[PDB]
Amino acid sequence: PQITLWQRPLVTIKIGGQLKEALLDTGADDTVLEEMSLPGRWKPKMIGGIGGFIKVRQYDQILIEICGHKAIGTVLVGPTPVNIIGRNLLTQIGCTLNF
Amino acid sequence: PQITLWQRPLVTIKIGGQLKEALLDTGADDTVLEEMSLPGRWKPKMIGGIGGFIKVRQYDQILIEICGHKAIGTVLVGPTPVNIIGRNLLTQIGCTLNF
Ligand SMILES: O=C(N[C@H]1c2ccccc2C[C@H]1O)[C@H](OCc1ccc(F)cc1F)[C@H](O)[C@@H](O)[C@@H](OCc1ccc(F)cc1F)C(=O)N[C@H]1c2ccccc2C[C@H]1O
Repeated sequence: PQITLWQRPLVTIKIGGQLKEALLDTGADDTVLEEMSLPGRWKPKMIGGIGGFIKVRQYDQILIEICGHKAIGTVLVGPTPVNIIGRNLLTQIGCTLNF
Repeated sequence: PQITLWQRPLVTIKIGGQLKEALLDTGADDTVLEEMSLPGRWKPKMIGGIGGFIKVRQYDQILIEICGHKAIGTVLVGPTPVNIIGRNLLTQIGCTLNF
């Protein structure tokens, strides 16, 4: 599909059997979701953006479905104000910016 | 042009007769640039990012060229980690997300 930017580009994603709303964020290097339980071991990581850094848990090889498109990649979990789908997964679904 | 996301979507912008590099960020509602001097009066604004909020200066009706496309809109100036072109200006240049 083609998504305009008049409003925030929010989409439904499926992860860990749960349906969640997330933002397609080209300004985010990685994907970070609000606190939730994921399987496997994780590594602590610090990510920074506007306002500073937050500590998140890094999970690798996580399967996520974005608008029906399956993608695998690293998913960070932490106190993010909104679920963010970053470039690491946007590339997997073939998302591009066009103008 | 069509921009993939394997790397950060950085583009050259021209503002105040100077060239700067900025990130095309669909996750940013507004456009915020690193500390610089702009003409006119400014109004205060608080923007919240992944790590919290920062205070910025809001300038209106500012001319800014993005990848050769001329836009005139609101530009925020403050302690942002990188120059960000947000949805307010992305819409002016007709930028869309596609996949
Ligand atoms: O922190 C970032 N990347 C980092 C990141 C993110 C996830 C995982 C990893 C990493 C590392 C970086 O790429 C990005 O910022 C640019 C940025 C880029 C590279 C870098 F180096 C530092 C840096 F700041 C960030 O994901 C933005 O795309 C966006 O996040 C989603 C979001 C939306 C609504 C909201 F209410 C709160 C939110 F957070 C955001 O902060 N939006 C806010 C904004 C920005 C400018 C002007 C106004 C407003 C209001 C609101 O939309």
